[PDB]
Amino acid sequence: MTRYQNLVNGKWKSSEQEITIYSPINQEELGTVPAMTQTEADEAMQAARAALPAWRALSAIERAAYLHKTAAILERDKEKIGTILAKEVAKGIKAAIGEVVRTADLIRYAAEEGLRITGQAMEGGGFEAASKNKLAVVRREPVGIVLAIAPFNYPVNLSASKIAPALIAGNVVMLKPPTQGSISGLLLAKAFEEAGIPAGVFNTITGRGSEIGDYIIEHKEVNFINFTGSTPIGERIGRLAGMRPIMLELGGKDAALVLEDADLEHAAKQIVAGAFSYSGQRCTAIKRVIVLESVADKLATLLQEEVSKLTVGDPFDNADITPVIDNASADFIWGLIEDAQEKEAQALTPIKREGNLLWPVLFDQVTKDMKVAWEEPFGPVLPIIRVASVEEAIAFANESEFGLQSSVFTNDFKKAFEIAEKLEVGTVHINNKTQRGPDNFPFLGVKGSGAGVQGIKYSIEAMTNVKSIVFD
Amino acid sequence: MTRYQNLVNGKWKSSEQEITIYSPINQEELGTVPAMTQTEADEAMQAARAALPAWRALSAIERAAYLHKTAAILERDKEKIGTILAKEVAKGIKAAIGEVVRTADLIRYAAEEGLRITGQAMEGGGFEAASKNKLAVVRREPVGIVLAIAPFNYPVNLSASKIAPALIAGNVVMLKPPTQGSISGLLLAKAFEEAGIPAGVFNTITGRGSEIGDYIIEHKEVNFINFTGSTPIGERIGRLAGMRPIMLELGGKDAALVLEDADLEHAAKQIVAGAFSYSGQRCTAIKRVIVLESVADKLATLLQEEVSKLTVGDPFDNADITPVIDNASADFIWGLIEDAQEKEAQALTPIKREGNLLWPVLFDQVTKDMKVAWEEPFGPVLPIIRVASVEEAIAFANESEFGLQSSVFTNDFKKAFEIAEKLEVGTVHINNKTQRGPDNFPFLGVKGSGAGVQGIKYSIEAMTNVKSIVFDVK
Amino acid sequence: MTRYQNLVNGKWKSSEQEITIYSPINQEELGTVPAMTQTEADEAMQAARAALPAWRALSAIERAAYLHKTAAILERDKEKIGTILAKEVAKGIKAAIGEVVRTADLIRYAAEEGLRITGQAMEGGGFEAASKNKLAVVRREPVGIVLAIAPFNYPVNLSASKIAPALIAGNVVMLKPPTQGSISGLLLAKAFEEAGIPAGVFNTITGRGSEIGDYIIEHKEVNFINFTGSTPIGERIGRLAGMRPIMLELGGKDAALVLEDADLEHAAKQIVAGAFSYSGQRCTAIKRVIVLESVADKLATLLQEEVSKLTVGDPFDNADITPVIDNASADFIWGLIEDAQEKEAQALTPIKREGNLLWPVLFDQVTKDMKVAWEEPFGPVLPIIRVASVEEAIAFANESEFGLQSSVFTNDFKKAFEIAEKLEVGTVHINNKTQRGPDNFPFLGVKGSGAGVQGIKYSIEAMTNVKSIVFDVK
Amino acid sequence: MTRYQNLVNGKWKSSEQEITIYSPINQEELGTVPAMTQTEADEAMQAARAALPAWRALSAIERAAYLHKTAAILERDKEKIGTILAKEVAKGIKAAIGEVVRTADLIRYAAEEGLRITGQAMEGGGFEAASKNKLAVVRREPVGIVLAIAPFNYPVNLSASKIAPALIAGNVVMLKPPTQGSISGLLLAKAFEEAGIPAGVFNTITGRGSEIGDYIIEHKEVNFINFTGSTPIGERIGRLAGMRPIMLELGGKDAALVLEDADLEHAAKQIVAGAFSYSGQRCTAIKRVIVLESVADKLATLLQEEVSKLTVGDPFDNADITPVIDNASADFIWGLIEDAQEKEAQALTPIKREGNLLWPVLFDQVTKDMKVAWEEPFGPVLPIIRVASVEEAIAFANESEFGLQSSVFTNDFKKAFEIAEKLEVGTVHINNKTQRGPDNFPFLGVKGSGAGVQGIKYSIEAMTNVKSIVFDVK
Repeated sequence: MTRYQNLVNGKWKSSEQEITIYSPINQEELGTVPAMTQTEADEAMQAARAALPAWRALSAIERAAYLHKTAAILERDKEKIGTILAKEVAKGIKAAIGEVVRTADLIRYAAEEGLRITGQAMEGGGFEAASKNKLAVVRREPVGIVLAIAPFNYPVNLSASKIAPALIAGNVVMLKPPTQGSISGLLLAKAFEEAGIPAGVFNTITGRGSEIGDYIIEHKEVNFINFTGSTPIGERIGRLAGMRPIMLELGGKDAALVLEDADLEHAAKQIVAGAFSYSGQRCTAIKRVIVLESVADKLATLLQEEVSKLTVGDPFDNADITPVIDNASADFIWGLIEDAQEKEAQALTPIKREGNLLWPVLFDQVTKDMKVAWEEPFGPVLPIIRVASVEEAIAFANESEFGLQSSVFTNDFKKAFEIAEKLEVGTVHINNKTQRGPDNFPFLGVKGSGAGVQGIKYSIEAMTNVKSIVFD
Repeated sequence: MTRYQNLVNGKWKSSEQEITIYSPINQEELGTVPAMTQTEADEAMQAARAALPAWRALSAIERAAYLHKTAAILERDKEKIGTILAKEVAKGIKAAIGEVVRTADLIRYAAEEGLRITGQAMEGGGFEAASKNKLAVVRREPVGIVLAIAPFNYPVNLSASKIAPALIAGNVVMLKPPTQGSISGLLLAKAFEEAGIPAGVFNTITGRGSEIGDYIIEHKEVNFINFTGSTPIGERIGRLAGMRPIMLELGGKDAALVLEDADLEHAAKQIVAGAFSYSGQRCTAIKRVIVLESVADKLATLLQEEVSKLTVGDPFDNADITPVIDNASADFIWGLIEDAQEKEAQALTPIKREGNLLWPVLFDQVTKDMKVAWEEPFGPVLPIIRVASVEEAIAFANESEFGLQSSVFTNDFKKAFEIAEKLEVGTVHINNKTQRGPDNFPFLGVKGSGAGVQGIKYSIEAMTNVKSIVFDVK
Repeated sequence: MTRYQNLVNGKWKSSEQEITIYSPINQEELGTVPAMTQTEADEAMQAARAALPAWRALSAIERAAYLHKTAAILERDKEKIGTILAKEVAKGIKAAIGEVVRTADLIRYAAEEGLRITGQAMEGGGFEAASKNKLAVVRREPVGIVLAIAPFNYPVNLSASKIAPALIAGNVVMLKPPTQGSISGLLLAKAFEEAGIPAGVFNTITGRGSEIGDYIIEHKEVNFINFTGSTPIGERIGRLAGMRPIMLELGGKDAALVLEDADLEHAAKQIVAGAFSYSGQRCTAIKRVIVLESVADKLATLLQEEVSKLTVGDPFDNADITPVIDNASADFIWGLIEDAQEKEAQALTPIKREGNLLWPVLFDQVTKDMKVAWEEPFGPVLPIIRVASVEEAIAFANESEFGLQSSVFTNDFKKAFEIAEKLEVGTVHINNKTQRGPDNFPFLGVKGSGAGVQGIKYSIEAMTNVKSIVFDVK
Repeated sequence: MTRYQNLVNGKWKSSEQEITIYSPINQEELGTVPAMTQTEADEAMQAARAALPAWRALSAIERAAYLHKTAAILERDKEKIGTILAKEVAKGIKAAIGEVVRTADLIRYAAEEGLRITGQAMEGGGFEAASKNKLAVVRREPVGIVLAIAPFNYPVNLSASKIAPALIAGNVVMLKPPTQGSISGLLLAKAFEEAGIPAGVFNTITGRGSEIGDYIIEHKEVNFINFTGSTPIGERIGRLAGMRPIMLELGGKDAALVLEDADLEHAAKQIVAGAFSYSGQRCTAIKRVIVLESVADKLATLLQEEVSKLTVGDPFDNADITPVIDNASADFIWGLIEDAQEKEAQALTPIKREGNLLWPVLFDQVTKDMKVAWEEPFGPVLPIIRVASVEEAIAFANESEFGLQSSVFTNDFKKAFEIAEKLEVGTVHINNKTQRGPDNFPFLGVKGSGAGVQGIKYSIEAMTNVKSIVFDVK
C-alpha cells in the first residue's frame, strides 16, 4: 500500500486517520491519503500566513522561475502522474497524460502572464480642476491566503489553473484536492515541493467534508476561495464565505443550437465530441441539442452514426466512454435515462449498463417535462430537443438555471451574432463545440453556473487587491 | 405636509401606509414618504424586468443623453434639493448645494465614461498552435436589475454613484433611499423622471426596513446589490446575496500616520479638515491620528488650535459641526467619549452635548484599551495615538478591522511609499487627508471595509457581465 | 466684396495681398482670404510658441470646456457655415450641413476622449530582480505646436479631426486651411475664437503654396505635421519633415471584392453609394469593383440600374453628382475616361461633360492596361474588373500602390475574414461600403496611402510624447 | 585569421572583397567580414520577401520557440562571443559577458511579450446611434521586412533589441551590423541560425558603408528602418526613408540636476558610474552635471574622489576606462578637452592620452561658451556647470539639442516631480542615474535625440500595422 502525505510548511505530514482511494474501474485499493483534523488544518493556515510576507516580497521573476521549474518537473513525469490519474478518475491514459502536459503549459503561461501586470497612473484633472495636481498610482497587490478547491474531473488541470495564477500574483495558496483525485493533487504538490518553492507558500489539505470541509472555508486566514464543483456546494460556499471574495465555477447545460443553414456533418461531429468527451463528466460539454424541426431528422441520423462509432471500455484502451466516477452518479444517470425513456423519448442508441460503465445514450423527441432536458447528468446522455423557430430555440436555451457556454451552428454570421447576443450565457462558440478553450480566453458562467471570470489573465487579476497611492 | 411618492414604472405611486420624516435640527415635520409592501416591491421589480430589453437595446449614446439631461435638471434645482437635503440630514446649506453640484458632475462623467468601453479581440495562437485560428470577441453586457441602497450621509451623491454607472452600462436600477434621507432620493428620482428616462428603468423603493428590506435585498429578480452603509448590515447583505455580485462600501477608521520629518502645520490642517467634516459622519474621514512621540506634542498643540477654530451650530449658519443624525448615534458617541474619559484620556477640547449637537472632542493619550481607538463613532471625536517607532505605527494601524483609506504625513516619499505598501488599506494619501477623491480614482476598502472596487470606470465594469464570442478566423 | 481674416494671437489680421475664392459651380466671387507672407507665418509660430505653456498648464476639463463651447457654436451656425461650404467646394446643402453637424459631434467626442487618457505605472521586477524596487510612472505630454493641413473634400471635418484631438492633449494648433475651402477653415476659426480659446492656442495661416507652403512645414517651431491630401504632396512633405512626427492621410483606390455567394443587390447599393458619394471625390470611396467572373454580369446590371438613378446637377438641389472642384481635375478625369474608352471598355452609363459637371460613368470589361484601373480619379468614374478566382481578386487588389480600405462582399464570413487578412489595407469592411466610419474606429492606410493611424483616440495618442518618471519605491 | 560569412536564406555566403577588423586594443587581427555588393543586398532582400509569408503564417508559440532557442544558445556561448566582443569594441571582458547575458534575457522577454499582444473590439454605439450595430475587430499585423542597423556600443544587445521585437511580431529582419562590431553581429546570426530559424527570416548584410549602405536604406522592399547611432546619420536616415516608418535612437547629454538638498554622497557615486561606464561611450550616460552653486564645491570634491577611484587600462583586467573606439574619436575628445582647457576650466583629474586610451577628465567651472558643454564627446569627460537657481538649471538643461534622459538629485519628490515635468527629455530618473533600464520600461528621446518609442512592448507595437475588420452584428 502506497501512503501519501500532505505538504505542510515545506514538510510531509501524515495524520492519525487515513482515507483509502479505490479505482473507479477495478475498485482496487489505489493508495491512501491523510484525513486531517480541524487543528491540523489550522496549523497549515498558520504556516501559510507566516510564509506570505517573504514570498510576496520577492520579485515577480523569481517566483516565476519557481513556477517554470514546477512545470518542467511536471512535464518530465507525465507518464508517472498520468497513469495514476487515469487509474484514479477513470480517464483515458492518453487523456490523462494530455492533461498533465496541458497543465505544464498552463503553468508556464500563467508564470509569464502574471509577470507583466502593469498598473495605472491616473491624474485628476479631467474630473475636476481642483484635483489636477494629484497623480494616483494604481497597482495591484495579493489578497493573501488563497484556498483552492479542485474538482474530480480535472484534478491536475483545474487545481493548477487555481494554484499558478495565485502564486504568480505574490499570493500564498492552499490546495484542497477532491476526495476522488486527492492522489493527483498530492503529486502536483510533489512537483511544487521538488521545484524548491519556499516553505508555506504551497500547502495541501486532505480530509473528509464532515471534519475540515466547511471549517477551512469559514476560516479567518482564508482571504479568497476558488472553487470548482456543482451548484449545491457552490451555493453553500457563496453563502458562508461571507463578504469575502470568491470565484465559483459550477455546472452548466451547454446547448448546441443548430439552425436551418448549418453544415450538419460538422455540427454532428462537433456536438458528439463535445458531448461525449470524458463520458460527459465535464462542465463545459454540450448537454442538449436544440435543433429546428426542418433539419432535425438529418441531424438525428448523423448524430446517431457519430455516437455509434464511439468505443466504450477501459481507460487504458483509450476508450471514448470510460465508466463514471462512482455508483451514486451512475445511479443518477440511470434515473434520468429511465425518466426520459418512460415518457416516450426515442433512444437512438442502445441503453445498457455494466456497473459504472454505462453506454452513451442519444435521446430524440425530448420535451420540457423530461428531467434530462433540464438537469446536468455528468454522464454519457444527450437529449435532442426539437423547436419550431429560432425564437423558441432562444427561449428554451435561456430557460435553464445555468449559463456557461453555448454553440450556435449556422452559416449566416450576422444571425449567429444576433443569437449569441441573445443567449444568457458566458461564452458563445460559433460553429464549434464548447470548450474551456485556450486558457488565455475568458471563461465564466452566468445565472447559476458561477461567480467571477476565469482565464489566466482574469484569474491573476481576481486574486489581487488594487491599492492606490495618491500624492501630488 | 408634503407627501412624496415612489417612481414605479414611470408613474408616481403612493402607499396607504406612510412614514414621517423629521429634521434632525428642529424635529419639524419635513414631509412624508410611502411605506410600501412586499407586493408593491414585487410590482416595481416586475416593471424593471419588463423594461430591460428596450433599454439594453438602446445605443450607448442615447442612454448617455438621458443622463446628461438628468444632470442638467439637477444643476437647475440646486437650491431646492440642497435646502431639503440640509433639513433632512442636518448638513451645512453650502455643502448640501455642493453635494448636488458634485452629483451632477459625477453623472455627466459616468455617462461619458460608459459610452466608451472597448472589448478585447484576443487570439488563440499565443497560447497554443492548435488554436491559432480562433478569435474571441470578448465584450461586456449588463447584469440586469441593480439595487442601489444608499446611505444617509450622502443620499444624493452616493446614490447617483450607484445609479449612473449602472444606467450607462445598460442596466435598470432599484433605488432604496435611506430611512433618513428618503426625500432626497425621491427628489433625485424627480430629476430622473423629468429627464424623460424610460418607464421602468428607474424605480424607487421606500418603506420600513423590517417590511421591504431583506425582501427586496433577496428577490430573485435582483442581479447586483450595491450597498453603502454599516459593516454589520454589510455582513448581512453579503450573507443574503448568495452567489450574486455585490459591491459593499462599509465603515472605516482611517489613520493619519504622522512621522518626525513631517510638516506638522499642513498635517494638522489636513487632519482637522478631514476628521471634522459633516461632524465626523463620513467613511473616508481621519478617525485616528497615529503620531511619533518625538513630534506628538507639537502636533497635538496645532491640532487643538485648529479644532478650536471650528464652528458648532445650525446647518443654515453653515456651521462646521452640525447635529448628528440620531439620538441613538449621539448616545453612541457619548458612550465612546465617556469610556475615554473614565480611562484617563487627555481631552484637549471641551466636551459638551446640547441634544443631538455633540461637540468636537480632541482626545490625547489614547491607548489600545479605550473603545474610541477601535470603533467608528460617526461623530466629532478624534483620538490621538502615540507610538515610538514607525513599525509600531504600522502595526497599530493594521490592527484595525477596517481597511478603507489612510494618510502618511512625511517629507521622504521613498519611506512614505514603503509605509504605503506596508499598510493594509485600499488607498494611501501621501501628505494629504483621506477622501473619496476625484471620483474617477479607484475607491475600495480591504478587510471589513467592503467588497469590490468602486470609482466610475470600476463601477461600470463591476455591474456588467463578460460575454465572449469565439469563432474561427479560418 | 467680403474680406476674411486670419486668427493669429487671438486677433484678426489681414495681409497686403489677397486670394480671391470662386465658386466651383458658378465661378462667382465668393470672398477673399489673406495671402500671408513668410514673416507673418513666423509671427503666427511665435504666438503659438508663447501660448503653449499656459495652455499646457490648464486642466483637461478646462480645455474640454473650451472645445464644448466651440462645438455648440458650430451647431448653432449649421446653415451659415453649410451654405458657404457648399458654395465653396460644391457639396450638396444637406451634405454640407451634415458635415458641420458631424464636426460638432467629433469635437465633443474628442473633448470627452482627451479627459480619459490614463498612463501606466510599470514595475521592473518582472524583467529582472535587480530592478524590483523601481517604478516608472509613464504618462503622456503634448508634442507642442501641431500644424494641420486640411483637404478640400472635408475642409471642416478633416480639419477638426486634427485640431480637436490636439488641443485636448495640450498641443497648440496652426491651421493651414486648403486653397479651395479656406473660407471654411476661417469660419471654423471664428467658432474657436467666439468660444474664447486662449490667444495663440489656435491660429490660422492662409497663403500661396509657393510663398508659405514648405516654409511652414520646414519651420523649427512645428513639432508635428498632420496632413491630408494627395500622395505626391504627401511624399514631398514626408521627406521634407525630417525626424519630426508626421501623420499623412493620402489617397486610396479602395476595392469592392464581390464573390459568387454575395448578396448582389445589397452589394450594388453599397458599392454605388460608396463610389459616388460627393461624386467620387472622397479618399475613402470604392474606386474599383473586383467582381468574380460568375456573378459579374448580374452585378453589372444591378450596378448600371443604380448608377442611372443618381441626380447629376448642382449643390443646392442636393444632387448626387455636383461639379468637380476645378477644371484641372475634370480634365484629368476626362483623360482617364478617354483612355478607358479607347481601350475598348464598355461604358454602362452615358459619358457626358458640361464644364466641371461630369456624369457618373460605369465602366465594365476593364483590364490592367487601362489607367482607370490603377490611378485614383477623384471624380465620378467606377471601373468593373472581372477575375476568375478569389486568388486573382486578392492579387489584383494587392497590386495597387495604395492601401487604405477595402470591402469584401460575400455570405461566408470565415472566407471574408480570410480574404481580409490577405488584403494589404488598413480596414476591410465586410458586406458594407468603405467609410472613415464611426470616428472612434481606427482609420489608417498602408503602402502609399499614408503614414500613422487616425481615429479620435489614436489622433490624441499620436500627437503626444511619452514621459517616463522612473524613481525608487524601495 | 577567421573568415566570417553573411547569413542569407539560411546559408553562409562570402563576397569577393572583404573588410579586415582590427581590435582597438592593440590593432591586432580579429578576422575579415564580407563586403557585399548591391546585387547581393538585392538577393538578401528578395530572400526575406520570399520568407515573409511562411513566417507570418505560423503561430506566435512557434516563433517564440525559435527565439527561446536562440536565447539558450546565447547563454551557452557566453565566453566565446564575450571575448570576441571585448576584443572588437574594447569592452571590458566581464562587461562583454554581461552584455551577452542581458541580450539573452531580452530575447526571452521579447518572445514572451509578443504572445500577449491583444486586439481591441470596438463598437459604434457611443459615437453615433446610426452605427450602433457596427463592430470593429482591431488587431495588429507585421510591417514586413524590418531593417535593423546596430551601433558599435552594444552590437549584440542593441542589435537584439531590434531583432527580437520585430521577429516575434511576425516580421522578417535583416541586420546591418556596425563596421566595428560586425563580427559580434555575425556571431548573433550564428546563434540565430543554429536555433533553426527558418531560411530567409533573418539575414545579415556587411560591407563598406559607401557601397551597400544608403542603397540598403533606400530599397523598396524595406518596410521599417530601426536605427541607433549618431544624430547626423539619423537625420539623413529620416530624410532618406521617405514616408516609411522609422525608429531612431540618437545621442544625448543626460543632465544630472543636483539641487540644494540632494544626497551628495549618493549623487556623486551615481553620477560617476553613469558618466564613465564603458568610458563615456553610451548614449544614455549622464554627460553633464548641473549643480547649484552652494553645494557645488562639496559635490565637486566627492565627484573628484569617485573619478580618481576609476581604473584605466586593458579590457582584460577589467579596467573601468578602456581605449575609445578609434583614433578619430580620440582626436575629437582631445579637441573638446583642449577647448575646455583653453578657456580656464579647471580639470580636477589629470588629462592624459596614450594614443587611443584617454584618462577620465572631470572639468569644473564650465560655461556656456565651451564646446564640452554642448557637444556629445562619446568619451570619458564630463563637465560640471554652476547655476544659481533651479529655474536657471532647467533652462540650461533645456538649451541642449537632445532629449533622451536626465536625472534630478534632490530630497523633495514633489519638487523633483515638478522639475521632471519641465525637463524636455523622454525619461527622468529621480535620485538615480540615467539608463536604458529594465528594457520593459519605455525608452524614448524627444528632440533631435530620436524618433519613436522603444522598450520591448513599444518596439513590438512599432514594428506592426493596425488592421480593422469592421462588420455588422445585428
